[PDB]
Amino acid sequence: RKQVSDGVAHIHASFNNTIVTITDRQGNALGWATAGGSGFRGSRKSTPFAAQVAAERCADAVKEYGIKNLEVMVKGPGPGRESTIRALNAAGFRITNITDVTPIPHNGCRPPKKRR
Amino acid sequence: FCRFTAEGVQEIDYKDIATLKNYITESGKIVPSRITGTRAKYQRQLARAIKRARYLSLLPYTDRH
Amino acid sequence: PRRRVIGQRKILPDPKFGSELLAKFVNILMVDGKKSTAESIVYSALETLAQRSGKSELEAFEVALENVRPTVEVKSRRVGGSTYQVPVEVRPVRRNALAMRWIVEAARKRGDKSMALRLANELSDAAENKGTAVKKREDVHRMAEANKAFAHYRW
Amino acid sequence: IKVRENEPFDVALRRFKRSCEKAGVLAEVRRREFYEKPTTERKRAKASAVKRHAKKLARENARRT
Amino acid sequence: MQLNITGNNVEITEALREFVTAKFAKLEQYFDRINQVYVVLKVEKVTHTSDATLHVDGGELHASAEGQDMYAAIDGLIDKLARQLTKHKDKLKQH
RNA sequence: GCUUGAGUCUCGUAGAGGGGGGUAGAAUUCCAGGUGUAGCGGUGAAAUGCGUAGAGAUCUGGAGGAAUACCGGUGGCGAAGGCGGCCCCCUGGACGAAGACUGACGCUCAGGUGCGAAAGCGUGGGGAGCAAACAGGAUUAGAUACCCUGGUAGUCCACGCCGUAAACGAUGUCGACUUGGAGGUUGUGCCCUUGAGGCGUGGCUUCCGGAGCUAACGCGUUAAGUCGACCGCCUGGGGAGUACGGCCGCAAGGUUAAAACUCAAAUGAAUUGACGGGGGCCCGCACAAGCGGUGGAGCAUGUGGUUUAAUUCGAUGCAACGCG
Repeated sequence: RKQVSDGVAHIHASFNNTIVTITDRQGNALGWATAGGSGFRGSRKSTPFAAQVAAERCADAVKEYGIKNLEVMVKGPGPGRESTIRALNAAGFRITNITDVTPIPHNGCRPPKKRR
Repeated sequence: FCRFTAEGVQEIDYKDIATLKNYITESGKIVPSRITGTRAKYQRQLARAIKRARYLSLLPYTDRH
Repeated sequence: PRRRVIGQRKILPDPKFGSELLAKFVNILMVDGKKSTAESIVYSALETLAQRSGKSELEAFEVALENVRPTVEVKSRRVGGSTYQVPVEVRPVRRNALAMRWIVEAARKRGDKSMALRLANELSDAAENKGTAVKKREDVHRMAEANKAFAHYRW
Repeated sequence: IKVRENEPFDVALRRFKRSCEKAGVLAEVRRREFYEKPTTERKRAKASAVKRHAKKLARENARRT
Repeated sequence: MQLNITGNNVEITEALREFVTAKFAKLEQYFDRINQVYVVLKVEKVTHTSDATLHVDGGELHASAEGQDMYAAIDGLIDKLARQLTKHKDKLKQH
């Protein structure tokens, strides 16, 4: 329960799927929703509209916590990543920060081969 | 543009971090000399001052610190 | 076509009522170019609409048409090595013409005895929204709203 | 990268900072070390960059219109 | 697949007819499903020439081959048609 | 003897030149814990795979390996191969300014000697990610491949071996000479450093072009121009850089290097076409948007085939088949 007020809304933004989860300031999660679980499967999982439906399905089931302000973390080069945040300020939230936290290696491990 | 380091005879050291924060971008990355207009000799020793200031925590590697 | 935004020509209106919208409607079910045989069926089908609905005749026709006209239409779009059904919003001059074509193709099946009463039964049932003409409109919207994932426009 | 702007919400002011160097980098770490094709592509790049310098300077003679 | 064998100055035998259909059974399954075939055999004082018109789900394709003794002409005709059938097949896959 | 070639020294300057040791941050993976719940992952679509034994996402902490984002530059250095975080230690060469010094000490080399990407090999470690082989899932007529999910040698370290690459600038080394332009990089001189100014002068380097050269493409002061010194190499295509022999190597193999036979060509550059599942632009009931047909029915008619004593002959993809 705990009725927390300010939270963090992480957005995983892979190419094939967009995952949006909502946590608090401390970092432990509250609820999540994906674009593959919103009824979109296959070619339509990589659509910015499917990231919007994943957002409003995650904007519900956190009414139990009562969030009115949250930060936004985006991670990945996805087709969503900005249509998700438009489905949150329209859902009645105060977006204090929007932050890019995508992982960039300062040249570390070897990626796979280019597919032909 | 021009190089103010070539306007004087000074040396770009890592301890003068007041003049280095206008040479990095808003996320800690080094700004290229094709934007700033620094000479290529002073740009090479500027990055050696950025990299030493990053080791001694006078400048951040990323913005997630 | 490639060239030639075509110079559009006009239609002469209906004699009995001052409308070209119903004159467009009589030209659709006019099979093999027989207009007197076409106009006799539609006049016998809308006087039957008045007694079976209570209203006046011509405005009972479009209230069966706003219940059957669509707002979006889905298309096949060729992109990449495949082709999916992207939805597009309909222009209004096609919107009514796509509606009254759906009425006639439902009127040639749904086989009752005469053609005048075959049209007269579902022009009522378009207003009560249980006929098979409205089930064409709702299953078009069922496919377009399922394909809301394809579009660079948000309206 | 980090926008904590006030007033009316419109990332609009976010994609200015973010579409700067946050997607070209992740799409090129996406796959393949290359180890020698960077070289090829790099060297093809500037042979076409001076193709834009040495032609558009020679294109200011006339335009036939 | 329906064969239609026809000869201009080459009256087709029974051994030649089964030699066509056994060869046209090859370029069958192994390359594409087809609707209807017209085969034309011709002799023009030197050239044993054999034509063929295939009808597929997309369009039509035709090939011709002149040969040595009317058996090598059809053997060169199938290799001309089989390459046009793989080009047409991958034109309709585009994965 | 001489100082102009070559070399020594005195001051500096730039540099991913090399070898050794330390260390930092980002990220991947794994492990542990918290929260949390039905999906994740993947693809053109899909499945294998993972997940209700709690994944994925998210947060904290830890372990370990490899690689050094931005700077990063037709930029720099090195004989070539090659060399990128940062710091120290040892160390090689190049270059410039002003002199001083020895006095042809030079150039090039068959053999020889050393160095020499990647893969591979031996012994001993290490092993995150990637990934031959291999395994499964797809695609397909088939798919032993491309794609997908996994995944072992290998990639890493030390010490040896191998001695090969489209090891390329497809251009041996050295020296001299012969119109220019735009730069990059790195020293330095003078004048008003009086201002990121102006004039010069070196080194390396990139591009474009003159004469001339070249079969043409192109090269063009860093020549493929004009010359000199020496070395390597070539002699029609296949056979064949193969066989045999020698040498070298643990092995893989390297190196040296034929002949029989066979062909009248092989080849280079450019030209005009044609073609491209190359690019741009445009048109046509070509598609789309619609209406009415065919293919299914009986019949009329033409053809193929079969039949017959003859079923006259010609027309055969589109452009023959209600055609002569």
